[PDB]
Amino acid sequence: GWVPVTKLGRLVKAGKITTIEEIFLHSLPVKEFQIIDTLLPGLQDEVMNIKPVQKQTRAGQRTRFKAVVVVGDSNGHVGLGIKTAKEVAGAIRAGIIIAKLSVIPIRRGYWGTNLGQPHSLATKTTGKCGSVTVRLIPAPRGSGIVASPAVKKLLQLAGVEDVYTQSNGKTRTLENTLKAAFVAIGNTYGFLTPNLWAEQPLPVSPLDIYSDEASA
Amino acid sequence: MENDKGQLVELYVPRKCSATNRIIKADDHASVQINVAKVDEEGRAIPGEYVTYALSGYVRSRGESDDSLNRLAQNDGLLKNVWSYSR
Amino acid sequence: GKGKPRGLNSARKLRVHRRNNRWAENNYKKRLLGTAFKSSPFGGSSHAKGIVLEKLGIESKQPNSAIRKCVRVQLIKNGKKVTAFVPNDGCLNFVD
Amino acid sequence: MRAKWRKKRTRRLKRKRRKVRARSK
Amino acid sequence: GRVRTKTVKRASKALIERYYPKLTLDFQTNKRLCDEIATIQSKRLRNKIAGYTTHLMKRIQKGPVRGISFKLQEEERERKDQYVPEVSALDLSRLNVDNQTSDLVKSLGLKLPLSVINVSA
Amino acid sequence: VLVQDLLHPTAASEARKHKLKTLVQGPRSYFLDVKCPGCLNITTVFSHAQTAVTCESCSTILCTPTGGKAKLSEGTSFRRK
Amino acid sequence: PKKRASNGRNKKGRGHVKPVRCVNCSKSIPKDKAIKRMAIRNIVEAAAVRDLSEASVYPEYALPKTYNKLHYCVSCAIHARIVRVRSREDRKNRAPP
Amino acid sequence: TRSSVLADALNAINNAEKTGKRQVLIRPSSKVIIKFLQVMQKHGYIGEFEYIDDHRSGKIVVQLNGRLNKCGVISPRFNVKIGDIEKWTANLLPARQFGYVILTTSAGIMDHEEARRKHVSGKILGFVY
Amino acid sequence: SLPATFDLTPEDAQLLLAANTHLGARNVQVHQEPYVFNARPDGVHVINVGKTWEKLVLAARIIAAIPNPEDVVAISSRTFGQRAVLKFAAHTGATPIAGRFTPGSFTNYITRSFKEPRLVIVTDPRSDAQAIKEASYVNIPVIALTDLDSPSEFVDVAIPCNNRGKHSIGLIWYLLAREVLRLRGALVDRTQPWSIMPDLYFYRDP
RNA sequence: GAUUGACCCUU
RNA sequence: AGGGGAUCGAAGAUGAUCAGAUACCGUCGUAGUCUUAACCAUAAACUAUGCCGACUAGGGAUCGGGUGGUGUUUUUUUAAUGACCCACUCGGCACCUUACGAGAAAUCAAAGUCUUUGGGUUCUGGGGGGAGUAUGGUCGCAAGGCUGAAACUUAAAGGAAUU
Repeated sequence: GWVPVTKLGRLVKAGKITTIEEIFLHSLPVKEFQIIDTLLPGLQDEVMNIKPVQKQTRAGQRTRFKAVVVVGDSNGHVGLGIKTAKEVAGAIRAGIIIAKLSVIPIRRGYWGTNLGQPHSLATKTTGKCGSVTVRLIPAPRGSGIVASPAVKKLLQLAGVEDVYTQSNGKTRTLENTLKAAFVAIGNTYGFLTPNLWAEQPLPVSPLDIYSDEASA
Repeated sequence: MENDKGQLVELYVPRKCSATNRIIKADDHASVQINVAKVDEEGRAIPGEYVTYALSGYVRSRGESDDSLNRLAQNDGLLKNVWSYSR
Repeated sequence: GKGKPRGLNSARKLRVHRRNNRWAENNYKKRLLGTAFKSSPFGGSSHAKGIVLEKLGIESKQPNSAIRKCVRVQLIKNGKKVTAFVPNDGCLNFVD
Repeated sequence: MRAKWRKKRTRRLKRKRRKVRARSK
Repeated sequence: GRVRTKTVKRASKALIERYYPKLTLDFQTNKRLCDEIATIQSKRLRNKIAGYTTHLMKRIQKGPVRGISFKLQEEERERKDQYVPEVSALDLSRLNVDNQTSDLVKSLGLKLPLSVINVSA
Repeated sequence: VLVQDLLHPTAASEARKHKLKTLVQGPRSYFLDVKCPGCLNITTVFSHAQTAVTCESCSTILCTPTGGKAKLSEGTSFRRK
Repeated sequence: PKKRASNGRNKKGRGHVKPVRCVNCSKSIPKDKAIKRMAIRNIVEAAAVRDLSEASVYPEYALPKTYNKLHYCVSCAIHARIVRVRSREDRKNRAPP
Repeated sequence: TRSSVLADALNAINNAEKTGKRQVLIRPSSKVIIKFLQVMQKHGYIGEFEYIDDHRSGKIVVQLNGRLNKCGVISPRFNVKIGDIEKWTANLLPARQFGYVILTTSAGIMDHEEARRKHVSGKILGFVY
Repeated sequence: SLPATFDLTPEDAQLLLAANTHLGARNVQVHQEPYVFNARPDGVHVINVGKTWEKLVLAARIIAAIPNPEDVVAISSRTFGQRAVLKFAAHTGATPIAGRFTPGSFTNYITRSFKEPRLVIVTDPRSDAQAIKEASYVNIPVIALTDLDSPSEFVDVAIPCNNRGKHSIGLIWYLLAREVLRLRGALVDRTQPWSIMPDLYFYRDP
């Protein structure tokens, strides 16, 4: 049915790894979307836009379609995929594959008082792609996702409920805007904080502990 | 980080580089986990017990991974006279 | 130092520089020179009445070839002549 | 038109204007 | 127009790798065995395959041929590369070292035979 | 490098560095007590003289100024101080 | 866009360089920008060497050679193929062949 | 010329931090520098630091860790009131739970949260987080 | 913590000095290499054999720790190290890649030569810059036989040795194989030396 | 290194 | 203005190719090119990159100095005042391979340390044209230089060469 070709893919198929947080912790390179769709079946994928790209040839223009899609489950995990293909349906499917492949976790935090569940981001963050720079700012509870529709949908699929955004540059370049916002939400788990200052024991990698269940 | 009623949230507390103490990304695919086995008065590796280091892709691409590993090994005792603090 | 002065007593320099560089804005310059009240045809007003005068041999822009009329109008408060466009189909009945 | 020649033509126009205004005044 | 197509070249190489001893340097016997040792849809294609096969046998008969390796060749090369002569190249052949090498070993704290040689300039 | 002791650097590297680029900058010059053959006439002269330094006894100049160090006279005995 | 980091010449720390006349068209070009080459050739074209040796009065004659420097403007050098248009990556090859 | 000694110190610390180095050399070791480093020390942002005494102005060797994200200086030293402290903190701090806007007040140099606890204000110096 | 029996023995120092491992690069000297010691006149630098041995044993400890013996992968492309790494792979698991390392072997999962190792031992970083660059994509630790002027970027542990001497490369690989077997315990003769000759990993032109 | 000047219609 | 005035040569004379050629090409050739006093004050006056200060992979080299290494030559190979060769500081003109980083990119050890936005300071720009125009000043013998608009028109004009 699947027959994976990766140590990590084979382990996920065997059920050795139960959650994607282990993959995110040990920074393993994911090359199979089946890994992501087995680790997160709550994930929702919808295309952000289709645009036609033409390449000149001595006989007319060769037209393909670039699909920008966003994959993400209601809380914590989101990826962004872009693919150019000859047919729209093929571009959409391949973009879904890439967006599942590029899934990253989101550091949700509190704007203050830490009363309920995390709603906003932990820190002000920023991403850049092309000239588009997208800056995410924590917002108080009940503020909503103050963003343009493209980045607002990405944040909704990430799982944040209330956050300010501010973009600089040619924001009309939807692909660059989405890539910048994706970088912005990716940097959240990279920003170091005093609650993250504590030193952790560095566990064995899942592949290292579970190498004994290989073919031979 | 946690909320008011304890209840640790934001699961997957990440790892930090053992040389520069910076967070290792989820997709920082240039970062590695060195495992060094210990010997116990027998000259042989006890399975299931190694000293582990998380080396960040930043220092690996900078080229300071050899110096960093020498320093860590000598600080944890499994190296003797390779790394000198006073350059 | 990013160009601009940053000293705690450089407020006069900052104000004067801003005053000088406001003039590069199209609307600020018009507002502060009163070009509406001196050389705008309507004298800075939303609407203007006029008396339609005659026909002139003008030609429309791309793409067409239409030479029938476009109303030359003499204003009452200014006395200036402006060309106005009758904005709907069947322009003939109203330009007597 | 090459900008050097446009500038030379504008110089010629300027000095002709100067001559005409000098004659008038 | 003598350049062979990739199919002919690869089929000849595949034949050589797994039937090196079964076939010889003669074209006629090469084809008369190839017709039954490989299934081909053309007599002319069989002729081309066998001709290139003969050419590669002529190539191996004087020196090794790259890209092709068979059982006998692999056996002979493993024997050659595991061969070793009894007289070692790191034994006492007289050790020319400098003052810096000498006090390197001294600072490390060992004693071994060596010769004292001045530092060249 | 990534980790090093700037507080206690090696004397080799410190001597290799410029006189003003050390932890505490100090003069790389020095003094010397010079004695001409014959009369001892012990006088202390700076290494970088910038002056045709001689005692008031007789024409026995001990150094010739140069760009840096002072080249002492041919017959002269110097003692580092 | 800046085609070359040297601006097509060799001038860093000068401001001005006295010009040179091209050998083909006598076009004035800065000396640092020229395509100056050295022509060192036998006087006897290396073909009449036998004839000159047999018709020489003096034996073991040195047979001198002529020395000159040809300064080419960029246009004339490209036209006469002293240099040629190269690919962008290998325009940076300072090394002659 | 050398205008802001504190800015040069903070910039050197930032560059060493980003490069990954575990230590940094700082010249010429002002008292404002010492106080800023003491604030970072108290909040755990640097570690240890030494004052090398050359007789001219002093140098500082600061042992860094991986914790400092960005130490900066606000020039000019803007006059900051109790009303303006929240303004500055929401302008140049990653969140409201960590990071300190540092300001020289009548009761010496401190961070914004201790300034509020002492109900004092003053002139803004810089920030750490 | 070493038990003080692993240190440089006189016989091993004799082997290394015969192989001329201590001879490094010329006056060109990368600052990331403090393995040098008392640069000798004529411009040839002296590699500190004590720390080359210490880094050899540290690398052997890493290869002993990593549990599956076949995921260890030994890269060589230089004409001298190919037979050294072939015999290294004939001695321990350590699946080799000699000659050409095809691009997209650590990545590009559909490749025939696709491996997904957990440690790569590179003969020379400058010659095998492809393998190290790929390892940087898939989190593969890098041991490398590094001379004093080799590109120490993206290298986890570097063994200071001569990359120009065939004797040097062969003996370094011999020590690495012998010791990895020693720590693994296959070679029970902890005190007795190894029967396989140090000149076995020596390239022959004809 | 000659004379090869020009060519009214839409994304 | 006065000297000078070889060469080359805006103008011009003139032969040619040309449909035309008061252009390219050929030969002459005033002004000029050279100086002395006095003006002029512009250039793709460019590194199209303001100045000062600090800090950040590494190097083959080079110029002015040049801590040092009982390392070479004529003289005495057996004191000595050369110059070169190698560690190597310092200050310059520059160069050499991913990116720590930056950028729209070309590319840049600065064009980095800029949404994690503040070292000090000067100047300049705010879509394209009209237009460096008009006008008023001001300097100039003049040519012109500096300052310097509006009316009006316009949906692009531009920056990196991706196929």
